[PDB]
Order: sequence, then structure tokens, then C-alpha cells
Amino acid sequence: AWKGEVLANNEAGQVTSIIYNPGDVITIVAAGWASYGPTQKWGPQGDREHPDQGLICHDAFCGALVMKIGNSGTIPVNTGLFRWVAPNNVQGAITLIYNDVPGTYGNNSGSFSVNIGKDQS
Amino acid sequence: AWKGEVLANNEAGQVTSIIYNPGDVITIVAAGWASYGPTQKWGPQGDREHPDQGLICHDAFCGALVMKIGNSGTIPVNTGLFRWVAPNNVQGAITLIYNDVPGTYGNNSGSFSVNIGKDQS
Amino acid sequence: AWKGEVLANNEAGQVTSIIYNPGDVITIVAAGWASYGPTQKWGPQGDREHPDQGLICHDAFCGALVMKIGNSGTIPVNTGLFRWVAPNNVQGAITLIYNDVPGTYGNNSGSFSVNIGKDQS
Amino acid sequence: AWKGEVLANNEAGQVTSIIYNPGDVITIVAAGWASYGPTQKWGPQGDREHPDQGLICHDAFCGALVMKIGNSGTIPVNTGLFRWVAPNNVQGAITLIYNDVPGTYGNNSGSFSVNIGKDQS
Ligand SMILES: N#Cc1cccc(O)c1O
Ligand SMILES: N#Cc1cccc(O)c1O
Ligand SMILES: [Ca+2]
Ligand SMILES: [Ca+2]
Ligand SMILES: [Ca+2]
Ligand SMILES: [Ca+2]
Repeated sequence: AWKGEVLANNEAGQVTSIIYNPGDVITIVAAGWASYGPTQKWGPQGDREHPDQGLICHDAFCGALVMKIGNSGTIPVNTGLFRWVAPNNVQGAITLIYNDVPGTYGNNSGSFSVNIGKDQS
Repeated sequence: AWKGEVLANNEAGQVTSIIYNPGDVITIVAAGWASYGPTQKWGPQGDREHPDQGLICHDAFCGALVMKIGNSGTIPVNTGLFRWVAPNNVQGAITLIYNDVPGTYGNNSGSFSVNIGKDQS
Repeated sequence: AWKGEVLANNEAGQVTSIIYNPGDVITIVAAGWASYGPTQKWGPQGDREHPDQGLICHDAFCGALVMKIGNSGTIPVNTGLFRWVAPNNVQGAITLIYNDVPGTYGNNSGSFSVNIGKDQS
Repeated sequence: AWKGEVLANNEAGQVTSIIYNPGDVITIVAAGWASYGPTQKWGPQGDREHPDQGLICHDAFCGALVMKIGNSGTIPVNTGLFRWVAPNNVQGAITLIYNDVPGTYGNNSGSFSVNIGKDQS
């Protein structure tokens, strides 16, 4: 299993120790509070109201937790994933990233605490 | 495992099929958008700015997901629990409940989608 | 999980710390060599050529590993059980026992090494 | 999980669907009766009394269940493996094989029923 923190102001995201292999079943639970700029903070699903001005993940809200598996496109995580299997032809290290617009991470604050483990399959 | 919806306006809570037994390790993942009255909706950690006006769980924000296990008090769930073991002598059916003040559930809207499973132990 | 030895000469059986509860999925792996009397030894499926002369479990060979769950009748374990669920209304502490004739355990020797764990469900 | 049979007379062995990857925890349960030639049959630990006349696996008895992981040598499985991590960081497809002398599989009979799964990690 892997446990760690993803900072909202880290545009590169945090690589985890989890290498996703074909057929792996994984669980993710994310918690905590972060902001893309405003004084209000949001949970790992982000801010439902905020328009999309070029987010790294168009399938999630601004301020949501997303991931890459190896060199994949962004995948929404939000609060987490329950005994989840990735699409065909996605494999490699899981990287966790705060969903914001490239070049706009400098005014971000807070972080999410994340647990990931592989499940029985 | 158990999957289902926990309506924010459901004061009695949602009874699951899960009986928590001594030594059980469980995982809960909760997702979605709910409100205790306003247009704005919050995720399963609730509204970190809202005062406690007599919440059924004083250890979680207004609009958080909480649970009872048998004869237990309310226990915070928020976004979920990763490979979690209950306190000593806590056992019985899991009921999930939206965290609001008794008598104030009628103006609530939306729901959380919740997955509960027992893990390897 | 539980790990230990089940001696062939133990008529009372080996009490494990594992309480089987309704809906539990369990895995048992058993290994090793034991005898009901002769100088030869058999594995956990016992001696397929020995007649049943009053075995505690008529559904397993003499020198097989069997079990009770609470005060159930004996249930064959043999080499083990993979992600196994008990019949309805069977619950309680797992006792592991060597399959022999009551009052004839005294000339037995050797032991099986046994692992039990609860699986994701 | 993979569920199959290993025929005692199959010299090439049974390729499974299981790809063992680094960090994987696996459980195997093997059951049944098989012969390397004689009328008698043995369980998955094989015949403890038989010499090694050129077995494919030199640290398991004649008539035992053994496996290869990718490019590994033969690894003893016997009655099975409980939440087991492969030594030497081996990886690749699991092949199951009955332990007999190469060129002598023609007179074998019976089969082992085998279940393999990946476990929580
Ligand atoms: N907490 C709270 C609360 C206070 C007033 C009215 C409501 O509907 C509420 O949910
Ligand atoms: N071990 C062995 C062996 C030796 C001779 C003939 C066989 O069929 C065997 O299986
Ligand atoms: Ca920003
Ligand atoms: Ca309300
Ligand atoms: Ca005896
Ligand atoms: Ca042969």
C-alpha cells in the first residue's frame, strides 16, 4: 500500500510507489482541503462552480484530485476509487496531481492525504 | 460488498447489508454532492465553515457522511475509511447518515454514493 | 490471519483465533506429513486406501485435516479451501482436527502447518 | 483469479492467466490425486518415498505440483502458497507442472485442481 500527501501548488504532482499493471484492482481514498486561489478550500472533488479555463483534466472540477498511470492522460480520482480496474492499455507508476490550469498553480494552497492499495483479484 | 445511495434528506439514515464483526477490516469510499439547505453542494467531508447547531455527529462537519455500527454513537466516514478497524466492542449493522441537525433534514438535497467492502485480514 | 501446527495426536483439535461469521470468505492452506499409526506418513488429504473404522469425519480420508465451525459437524479441509463460504447458519470459532477414530489418537505422529485468513468480500 | 486442472501426463504443463508482477502477493490452493506411473496415487506434495531419477524440480518430491514464473527455475507449490511473494523478484506468466522425469509423462494419470489469486498488498 502507499500513503502520502499531494500539494495543490505542485504542478508536476507526486509519484507514488504503486506500479499499476494490467488486471490490477486498486482502491484509493483521498481526504483533506485545498484551494486553487480563493480563501475557501474544497475537498478532493474540487469546486463544482468554477469554469474550465484549460484544466489538465476536463472530466473533473477545478481543485479535484486526478492521476496519471505511467504516461497516460489525466484520470479523475476525486474522493477515490473502490476496487477499480483501469482501461485496457494503461500501465505504470501512479502520479497524483491537483486539477488546475497549467501555469496557475503558484497561488494554490493546502493538500490531500491519499491512501492507495492493490486489492484481491 | 454493499453499494448504494445515502440521501441527504433521509434523517433515519440508510441501513446497509454490512454487519461489522470484531476484527473486521473494512474500506468505505463515498462520492457525490449534497446540501443541508443551500444551492451550493458539498462533498462527503461537508462544509468546514458551518457552525455546529446540534449535529448528530459533533466530530464531523455539517453535511459530512457519518455512520453508526450497531449500538455505537455516530462515527465520521467523510470521503471514506481505508482498511479501517472499529474501536473495541463496536459491532453490528452499518447505517450511513448525512450529518445535519435533527428536525432540519426536510430542506436537504442530493446524495452520496457509498461502497463498503470487507478487506483481507 | 492465523498460523499454527495441528498435531495428529491432538484428539481435542487446535482452537484457532478465527471466528467464522455469516458471509465471511476464508482461505486455508495446509501442508506437511502425519500418520494415524503406521511408519508411513500422508499429507492433508490423508490415506485414500484406509477404510473408515469410525472417523470423526466420514467425508474425508483417515489422516485428512478437517475442521468444525463453532459446534458444526466436521467439515473436510484437506489441502485447504480457496475463498470459501460456509453453509447457511454455520458460524463460530474454527477448530482444526486430524481425522482419526476417537480413542485412537495416542499412536499418531507428525503435524500439519496451517494458515487461515479472511478474504476480501 | 485462475481456476484450472494440471494433468499429471502433460509434460509441457498448464500456462495460467496469472502474470506474476513485482510486489504481487498470491495464494494457490491445489487438491486432488495423481500418479507418475503406479496404480497408487499421491496428493500435491507427491511421493515422499520416491527417489529423484531426474525430476524437473529437484526440491520437491516426485508427483508434486511445481510452477515456473516467467524465466524462473521450477518452484515447489505442493498443497499451495498462502499470501506468498516470489523470491528473487521473478515475474511473468505462471505455468503449473506435475513433477516427473522428462520423457516419462506418458504413463501418468490423474490431475490436481488448482486455484490461484492475487491478494491485497
Ligand atoms: N446545520 C444546520 C441547519 C440549520 C438550520 C436549518 C437547516 O436546514 C440546517 O441544516
Ligand atoms: N520418477 C520417475 C519415473 C521413472 C521411471 C518411469 C516413470 O514413468 C517415472 O515417472
Ligand atoms: Ca491556481
Ligand atoms: Ca437542513
Ligand atoms: Ca491412530
Ligand atoms: Ca511417469
